Amino acid sequence: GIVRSRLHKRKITGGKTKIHRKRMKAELGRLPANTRLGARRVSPVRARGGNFKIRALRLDTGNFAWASEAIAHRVRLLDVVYNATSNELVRTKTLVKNCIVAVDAAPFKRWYAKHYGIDLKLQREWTRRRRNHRVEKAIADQLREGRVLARITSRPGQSGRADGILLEGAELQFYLKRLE
Amino acid sequence: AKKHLKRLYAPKDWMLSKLTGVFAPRPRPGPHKLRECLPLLVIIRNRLKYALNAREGEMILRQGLVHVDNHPRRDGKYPAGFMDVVEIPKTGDRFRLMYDVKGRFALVNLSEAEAQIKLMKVVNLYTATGRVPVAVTHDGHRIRYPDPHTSIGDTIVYNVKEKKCVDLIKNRQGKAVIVTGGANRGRIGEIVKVECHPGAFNIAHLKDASGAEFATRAANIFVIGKDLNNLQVTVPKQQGLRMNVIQEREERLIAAEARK
Amino acid sequence: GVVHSTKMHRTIIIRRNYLHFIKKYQRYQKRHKSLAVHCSPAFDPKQGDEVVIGQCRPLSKTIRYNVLEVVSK
Amino acid sequence: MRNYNNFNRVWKAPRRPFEKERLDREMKLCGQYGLRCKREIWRVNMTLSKMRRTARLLLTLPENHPRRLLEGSAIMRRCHEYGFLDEEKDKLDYVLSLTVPDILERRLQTIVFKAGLAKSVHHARVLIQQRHIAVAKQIVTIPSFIVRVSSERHIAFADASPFGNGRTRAKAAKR
RNA sequence: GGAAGUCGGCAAAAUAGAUGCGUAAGUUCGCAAGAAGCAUUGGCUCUGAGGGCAA
RNA sequence: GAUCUGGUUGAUUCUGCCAGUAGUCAUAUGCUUGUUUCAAGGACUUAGCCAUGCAUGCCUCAGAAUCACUGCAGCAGGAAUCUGCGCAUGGCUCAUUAAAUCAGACGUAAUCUGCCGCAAAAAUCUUGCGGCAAAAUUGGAUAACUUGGCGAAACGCCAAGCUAAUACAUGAACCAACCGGGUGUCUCCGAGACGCCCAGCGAAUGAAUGACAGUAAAACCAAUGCCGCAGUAACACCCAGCAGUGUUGACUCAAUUCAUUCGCGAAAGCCGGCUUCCGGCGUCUUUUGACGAACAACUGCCCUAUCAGCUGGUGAUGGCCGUGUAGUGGACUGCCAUGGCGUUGACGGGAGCGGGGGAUUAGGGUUCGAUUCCGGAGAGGGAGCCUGAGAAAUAGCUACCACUUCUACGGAGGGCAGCAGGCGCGCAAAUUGCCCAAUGUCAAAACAAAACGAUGAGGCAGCGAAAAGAAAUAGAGUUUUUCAAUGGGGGAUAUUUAAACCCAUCCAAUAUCGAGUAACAAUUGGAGGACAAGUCUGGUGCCAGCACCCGCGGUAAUUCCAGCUCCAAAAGCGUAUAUUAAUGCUGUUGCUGUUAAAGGGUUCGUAGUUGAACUGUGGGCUCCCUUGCAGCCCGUGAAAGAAAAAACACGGGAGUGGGUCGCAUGUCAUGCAUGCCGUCCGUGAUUUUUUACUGUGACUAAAGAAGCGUGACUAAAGCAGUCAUGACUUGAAUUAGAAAGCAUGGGAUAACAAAGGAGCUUUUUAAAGGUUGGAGAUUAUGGAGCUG
Ligand SMILES: [K+]
Ligand SMILES: [K+]
Ligand SMILES: [K+]
Ligand SMILES: [K+]
Ligand SMILES: [K+]
Ligand SMILES: [K+]
Ligand SMILES: [K+]
Ligand SMILES: [K+]
Ligand SMILES: [K+]
Ligand SMILES: [K+]
Ligand SMILES: [K+]
Ligand SMILES: [K+]
Ligand SMILES: [Mg+2]
Ligand SMILES: [Mg+2]
Ligand SMILES: [Mg+2]
Ligand SMILES: [Mg+2]
Ligand SMILES: [Mg+2]
Ligand SMILES: [Mg+2]
Ligand SMILES: [Mg+2]
Ligand SMILES: [Mg+2]
Ligand SMILES: [Mg+2]
Ligand SMILES: [Mg+2]
Ligand SMILES: [Mg+2]
Ligand SMILES: [Mg+2]
Ligand SMILES: [Mg+2]
Ligand SMILES: [Mg+2]
Ligand SMILES: [Mg+2]
Ligand SMILES: [Mg+2]
Ligand SMILES: [Mg+2]
Ligand SMILES: [Mg+2]
Ligand SMILES: [Mg+2]
Ligand SMILES: [Mg+2]
Ligand SMILES: [Mg+2]
Ligand SMILES: [Mg+2]
Ligand SMILES: [Mg+2]
Ligand SMILES: [Mg+2]
Ligand SMILES: [Mg+2]
Ligand SMILES: [Mg+2]
Ligand SMILES: [Mg+2]
Ligand SMILES: [Mg+2]
Ligand SMILES: [Mg+2]
Ligand SMILES: [Mg+2]
Ligand SMILES: [Mg+2]
Ligand SMILES: [Mg+2]
Ligand SMILES: [Mg+2]
Ligand SMILES: [Mg+2]
Ligand SMILES: [Mg+2]
Ligand SMILES: [Mg+2]
Ligand SMILES: [Mg+2]
Ligand SMILES: [Mg+2]
Ligand SMILES: [Mg+2]
Ligand SMILES: [Mg+2]
Ligand SMILES: [Mg+2]
Ligand SMILES: [Mg+2]
Ligand SMILES: [Mg+2]
Ligand SMILES: [Mg+2]
Ligand SMILES: [Mg+2]
Ligand SMILES: [Mg+2]
Ligand SMILES: [Mg+2]
Ligand SMILES: [Mg+2]
Ligand SMILES: [Mg+2]
Ligand SMILES: [Mg+2]
Ligand SMILES: [Mg+2]
Ligand SMILES: [Mg+2]
Ligand SMILES: [Mg+2]
Ligand SMILES: [Mg+2]
Ligand SMILES: [Mg+2]
Ligand code: NA
Repeated sequence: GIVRSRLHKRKITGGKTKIHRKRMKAELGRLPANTRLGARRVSPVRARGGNFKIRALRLDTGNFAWASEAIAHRVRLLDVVYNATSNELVRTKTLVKNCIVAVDAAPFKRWYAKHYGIDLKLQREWTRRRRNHRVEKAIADQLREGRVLARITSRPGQSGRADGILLEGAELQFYLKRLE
Repeated sequence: AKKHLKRLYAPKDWMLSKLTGVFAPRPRPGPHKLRECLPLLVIIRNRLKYALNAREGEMILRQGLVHVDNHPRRDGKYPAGFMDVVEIPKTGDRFRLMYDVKGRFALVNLSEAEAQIKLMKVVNLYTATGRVPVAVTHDGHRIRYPDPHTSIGDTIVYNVKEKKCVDLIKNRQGKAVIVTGGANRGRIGEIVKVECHPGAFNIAHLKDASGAEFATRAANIFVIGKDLNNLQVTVPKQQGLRMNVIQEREERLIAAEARK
Repeated sequence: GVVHSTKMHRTIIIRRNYLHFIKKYQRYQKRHKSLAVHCSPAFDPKQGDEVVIGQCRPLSKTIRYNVLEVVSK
Repeated sequence: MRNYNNFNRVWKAPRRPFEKERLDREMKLCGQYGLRCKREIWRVNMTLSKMRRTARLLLTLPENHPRRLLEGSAIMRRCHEYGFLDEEKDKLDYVLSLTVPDILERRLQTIVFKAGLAKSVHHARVLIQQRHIAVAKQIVTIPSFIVRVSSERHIAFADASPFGNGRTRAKAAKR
């Protein structure tokens, strides 16, 4: 079937290669997952050595981390907004590694109050935590709107899950300009 | 994948005649490498002559009459190797597998109370789960709490009866070593200097008792004692000294004439 | 080797020259080989310079080496 | 298939088939030593050429070369042990002077004839083939057996032959 | 069924726009050449590229 | 053994070919063959086609018997079936194939890995009784079997009824630890207690750690430690040292902490020995050695230019984010740039599986390698795939094409380039044999006992003038007859062998056949020359015929057809076709070019090959030279200092920080503890030289070649054996093997690169500016360097 060998390619001289063996199982490839937004649906794949890979066909939830706070929370995916490979992947809502998505922001606002005592013995710790700590305006504006931009960090076709990290710093400003 | 072993392809040190059969017994994976081992069926049949053929070799082994490192082995394809101790309690036999001065395997008879000690060479060091340091040796053992001063290339004195380390010998200039590979295998010498080449192989310069000088790769040496005078193990009858070929021929001829 | 071409993006072609000995005639030939090498932006080699390269994992169809040091002219 | 027993060749034909001088010189040896065919002479030619070829190589090397010492003493020892050279000859240059008759003298066929056990060299040939001669209490039936100097004095009649304590034409005459 | 009609394929039938690939003998080197031949084409909803004027 | 001879002329001296000669585990064919040892054997042509039979299975004390099975007295053996492992190895062949395969040498830090070795394991509220207790007394199906059968058959099938597990599923609280994170109510002046949620291996994402290695000495503030700044690993009690320290050349690796999120039985198993605990097995998960697999490529590898340009729509060379894979990667989707290779021969076409090695031999070389060992590939052709640790498997499955078998016509099958055998094809290649005794593989397995695993792998015989070794066909006498001797052959108490066969022993041990034409009868080519050997005698008459070449034969043939005699090799000897030497007729060593074959009509000129000299006599001691000893600031200058690796800094550097019984500290101490000048090691700042050649060293499967030792009766062989309840502390030594790759010593001859010669001071003082107890802030005084 699908193969990954170099026997069908041309040489650097441009000449043709004359093949003298049949295709081997140890060089196969498989069809892509093309994971899309939707209710969860996965299909296991039996790989070399007897191990299993999880091929995700549809996902709508994942683990997202707030790097500056060193915490993570499970939230729902809302939309796919940008993809550096092609616009057709945004149009079909395809989930691949390093694409930009918008996720639910409510659990992060809820954690912010419980850890800092701020709304967008324990009181004394709240005063301690506030010291030498501020919050970026660009992040804070998104939380009040209800949606926050994030970047997928897992490979849905290989592991079957869609985890990510919230965009901050100069990286956030880069993609905000591309969007508008 | 491979399950057979043609006799012409077997290691020459096994001393198997090309005219006897097509095949040789293929050793299994285990403590020693395939090219550096001596299978048990070869020891009990072609070396000690206790068995006339393979059928009798199976009767002895499958009864668990042969112990290696104080443990019965019932497989004729078990890969025994350098520094192992072999005991046959029913006949009172005790040997240690060593190399003689010509690079061949030699069985040195062992007294009691020294058949409980085996030397091991450290080949790797790593950390296990729970931050447990582990040392892996040349014979495939894994020690889960070695001496804190252990380093790759040192030698551990190990008690097979009680399963515990008893001493450590560090690889350093001025120690006694024995060569385990190459063209100098079986020679006993004195570390003069180790030359280090990052990325490439390190070179060890040695010097035997007579003062002859030689060298080899650092991975082929094996520390066996503090000094040439005081070793930690019994070596074969040549004491690892290589003699000139002309001199050896004359003495053997002279002794043969006197033998009659 | 010596730098032969610098027209690709972050990739150069180097050339190695050597003499091959023909036993029957007791004499030598001149031969050469070419290699494609990845060049990091930490270096700015030019045609004719001499470089030192090191082996790495396959980086493309033809690239197996990286530039480690440049000796100018 | 899968048989590893070795074998080789021991003789070579001369490259000028009809040379008048060579033919006469060889017919001398066949009559004088009672040989069966020219192949027996040509067998001796190959052994001599192997020895002379080895000696030439060693004499090229310097004297203190290790290989010259070991091989030089080995080949000289073999020549002395078989009587090809007398013990006076010690240097390696004397092996180059060996000739065909020097080796033919040490055959068992010509040894027994000169020892007095046979009336003629043709009488010696049949005696050996008929199991009458023993070398150190061992029956030998190969005429081309090359005897060693230390074994010369042990040649006598076999103990199972009529000629010395055997007999366990007369046997068929009395019945 | 396919020129068997007829002096004779007369008459009729047939090919067909545009775009991509591809194209022989011969030759006064200009051609032959639209040689021959293969493939695509609707509707709808989108995406990309190709500019001017002021600070 | 470093060799040549015949043929051009009336004679001669050359060039040059043709012919002669020797070898071939190189094939075929012809004529001959008494003994014995050792051996190749349908590759060449047709990777053509195949009747029949056999080639892969496995059970112990130790997974599951109610055979309606067998013995005897419940014990024992157990057909059949389920379950676990294997069938991806071995065997065969050489069609395809030119930076593909392969050789030597490297890499995987880019990955997967059953069987084998050494190891690890504290998650998970279950059961019985009616809240109390604890040796967990868990559940539902399916074969073999029975009943009814379908079908011409088919290594083809249907339904119902029964019953096992180490098949499948479920599931174990307390005994039972250490450590951490987040949080509610009470006691004290921030501390303590209590309550609550979470805290196992492996996996995913995010945040930290995964060390340091250089300039000194002070003040002020808040908070802490100890007595005001002297001791001083760290830590608000249980633990007063329960990790302040992973590895490498190098790591985003090993391992640990925090947050959030998803395969793991104590087989709920089987046997024994002791009188309850003791042993032997078997299995799930984690981890890393070993045996493997897969990928990558440093140098090398036939002929051809009457093959000069190749590649890049639709991947060609590279870049960015991805996808796929066990993993790296244009392997693949989207976008971007215009590259990559070539007369040092690309691209195309032709013949070939690659090595280890064989033949030939002064040396240099030429040639063969289908074939035993290693590597690759295939199973009529061509694709595709399931199971599995591992297959793109073919005595596995699916389809098409080409062939082909049975049929009751509805249908169902096949794959010898496995072992024997056929048919065809050809100049060309064996028995439809015996056995698991040896060597090995598989596996639930030692051998024995009611009680024998399979194996056309492999071994043994048959056939077998491919090739190789040893060796008969007589011997000694006397005047043409006398003696001994021995095998071929026939047998044997017997020996050998798995059983046979061959070899070896013997022809009385009381007792055992046999040569005189020794018919037990040697052949194949020749007799002008090359080339050993007849001027013999008949026949034929340019006929028949011989003749590798020159040449014979036309009535006296040294050559034809025959008889005698003789020559050469000999159990062998001719012929044909290839190939090596002969051949200095392919010439690097080492040819020829005025007239024999052969200098281009003359110049210019790019790759390429080749390329002038020079930086250098060391000196003195017991006029140059020989030898030997010992010293030189080893030209001149100038006395530790200039003169021709250096300078820093690391205690987590050195087997305590390398050499040159009781006195103190500590006692809440397992403090059971502690003391009586140049080199190591790792880091930072400065130093400016290769390649080639040559000498050593390291690393480099056997078989084959060279070689040491050894009376298998010798030899071709082989690695064994020799000497006296065992010794030899038995032996099985060494060497060479292209090129490329590794370390290091030498510097004469050379090569690469650079330059093109006007882009060419040092030191000494003085002045000016611009660690404080520890942790967190603030400031100032000075080093060092910056200028003037
Ligand atoms: K003439
Ligand atoms: K049983
Ligand atoms: K099964
Ligand atoms: K557990
Ligand atoms: K039935
Ligand atoms: K990539
Ligand atoms: K066959
Ligand atoms: K067997
Ligand atoms: K045979
Ligand atoms: K023969
Ligand atoms: K007789
Ligand atoms: K005549
Ligand atoms: Mg390495
Ligand atoms: Mg028509
Ligand atoms: Mg008509
Ligand atoms: Mg018309
Ligand atoms: Mg044209
Ligand atoms: Mg057209
Ligand atoms: Mg036309
Ligand atoms: Mg002429
Ligand atoms: Mg004339
Ligand atoms: Mg013949
Ligand atoms: Mg016989
Ligand atoms: Mg016979
Ligand atoms: Mg064959
Ligand atoms: Mg064939
Ligand atoms: Mg198979
Ligand atoms: Mg195979
Ligand atoms: Mg190799
Ligand atoms: Mg528990
Ligand atoms: Mg199970
Ligand atoms: Mg570290
Ligand atoms: Mg601690
Ligand atoms: Mg791990
Ligand atoms: Mg490859
Ligand atoms: Mg493209
Ligand atoms: Mg072929
Ligand atoms: Mg071959
Ligand atoms: Mg062929
Ligand atoms: Mg093979
Ligand atoms: Mg295959
Ligand atoms: Mg076929
Ligand atoms: Mg399996
Ligand atoms: Mg197949
Ligand atoms: Mg078959
Ligand atoms: Mg019917
Ligand atoms: Mg088929
Ligand atoms: Mg034949
Ligand atoms: Mg049994
Ligand atoms: Mg067979
Ligand atoms: Mg066979
Ligand atoms: Mg005869
Ligand atoms: Mg006989
Ligand atoms: Mg036999
Ligand atoms: Mg005649
Ligand atoms: Mg003559
Ligand atoms: Mg001829
Ligand atoms: Mg006449
Ligand atoms: Mg003639
Ligand atoms: Mg030739
Ligand atoms: Mg010559
Ligand atoms: Mg010539
Ligand atoms: Mg001429
Ligand atoms: Mg001229
Ligand atoms: Mg010069
Ligand atoms: Mg001076
Ligand atoms: Mg230091
Ligand atoms: Na692409």
